[PDB]
Amino acid sequence: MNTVPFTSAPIEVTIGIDQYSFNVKENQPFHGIKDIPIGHVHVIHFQHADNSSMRYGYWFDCRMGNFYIQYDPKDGLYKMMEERDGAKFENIVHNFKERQMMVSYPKIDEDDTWYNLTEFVQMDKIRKIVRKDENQFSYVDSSMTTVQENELSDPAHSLNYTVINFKSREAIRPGHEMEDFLDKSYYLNTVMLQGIFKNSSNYFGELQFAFLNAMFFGNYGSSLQWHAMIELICSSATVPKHMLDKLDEILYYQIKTLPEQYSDILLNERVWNICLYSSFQKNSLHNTEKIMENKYPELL
Amino acid sequence: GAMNSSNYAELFNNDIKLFVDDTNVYRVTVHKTFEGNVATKAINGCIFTLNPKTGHLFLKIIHTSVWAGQKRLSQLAKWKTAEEVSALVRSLPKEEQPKQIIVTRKAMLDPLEVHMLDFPNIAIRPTELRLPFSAAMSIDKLSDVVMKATEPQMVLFNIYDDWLDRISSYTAFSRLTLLLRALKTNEESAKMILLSDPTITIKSYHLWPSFTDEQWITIESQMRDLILTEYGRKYNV
Ligand SMILES: Nc1ncccc1CO
Repeated sequence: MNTVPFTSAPIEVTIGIDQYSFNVKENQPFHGIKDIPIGHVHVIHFQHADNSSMRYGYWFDCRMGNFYIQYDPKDGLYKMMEERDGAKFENIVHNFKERQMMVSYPKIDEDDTWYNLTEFVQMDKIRKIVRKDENQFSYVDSSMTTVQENELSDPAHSLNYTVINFKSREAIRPGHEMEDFLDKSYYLNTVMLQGIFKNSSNYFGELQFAFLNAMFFGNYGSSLQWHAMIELICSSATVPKHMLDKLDEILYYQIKTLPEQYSDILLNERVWNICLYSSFQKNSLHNTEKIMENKYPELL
Repeated sequence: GAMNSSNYAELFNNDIKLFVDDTNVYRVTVHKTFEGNVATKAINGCIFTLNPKTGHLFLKIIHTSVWAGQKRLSQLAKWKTAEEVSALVRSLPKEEQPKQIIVTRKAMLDPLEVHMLDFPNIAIRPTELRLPFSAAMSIDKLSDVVMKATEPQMVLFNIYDDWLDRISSYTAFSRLTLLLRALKTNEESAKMILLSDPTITIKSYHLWPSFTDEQWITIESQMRDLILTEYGRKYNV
């Protein structure tokens, strides 16, 4: 188990760690989060009590170093930093634990929710989508734009998602115009799976990453990316059998974990109804179909 | 954006554009089988591709053989239309290629867009206008060359005959849409009007009769009257 200590908490803020969150009062004696499960990536995120605008946060993997949070009063936000001096860091942590000023990552033992949401998410791959190579952790916020959004302005602050475009030359083979547009299997299997992502694990990794950024930060271009990667699969007549079964599990836990009051802006009516009721794979998403109907039957 | 009553006049500026109408591409007679089931038999169709400024009509005849052994023909027809329109553009010299293509039915947008990916600077536009181009098969010479075709074939016409020697594109397009609106709403009456006088003839190289300017006004009037009456009948007003 690992720890992310906080220097202090000077401004009142809601802090999330994965799917958990805690309210911290201005200058309350808060000094970090302990008992963080090793072996998965994690995200620690923030929403200030005074500007409910700009949710922001850090993707990180505790196996890649010692990380802490420090408020910056010039830039006005909680920053993630790496401590390179290992003894200095254990010392800080042990002292804060001894004073019981840390919250415990509150995982129920029966619960596999976070595993299931982050199964294919890889921290080393996260750093190729969020490019800032002097840090081992990755910053994301509500407002950041994706590479594709920028095409249709600052490249350093961009989410480099895999551009997916159903009316593009990458998607449509010359002479198979109709074939490839109505059955995207060529684009899924040859262009994207074999060409770009190399395997399905990677594809699912980006898809889960995009969903988590949409849910935790309300990042709109991430939501567009998650829906696009679902639609590419659902619009392919030929999908490996193991991918369909795993897709159903992925989407189930994403729909399960969504706040009930956010389905209006995070869920795209057209994509879901087409994936569940019109597409080739309309019959291959039993769990995801069952949870969608019992929990959001309005959308459909 | 979409073409409508408000940007109507853009059709007659000097940027090349084409209308594409696919209504008559896939044509069937529906009939009964020996066992009492219903079956379709296709007949030849055409793509109606028109430059509204010049009157040049690119009539691509769609021979029934293009449907042989194919499923979901009404869906295929939209892609075949898009394939043929794209092939036409590629066949034209660069300075003759359109800057816009306006499809008369919105279901053509995606098929045409995908087929024209090689021409990113050609705008594919829908329209809110209810244009009467389905009535093109009520023009005898167009109907005749489509039905007689024994293979795929492109036939070129000027749908305005020689009208542009005497009138502008705007007025010629209005005359054309009025003639086609009348033919669409009551073909029998519409055609009675155009040929009633055996002394007015159609030149071998034309589609419509050689009316003087004054006879065109009498014609156009008679075509309006037909269109209104039919409307009171249609709706009882
Ligand atoms: N595997 C992944 N995990 C997180 C972001 C992106 C990818 C795709 O390479």
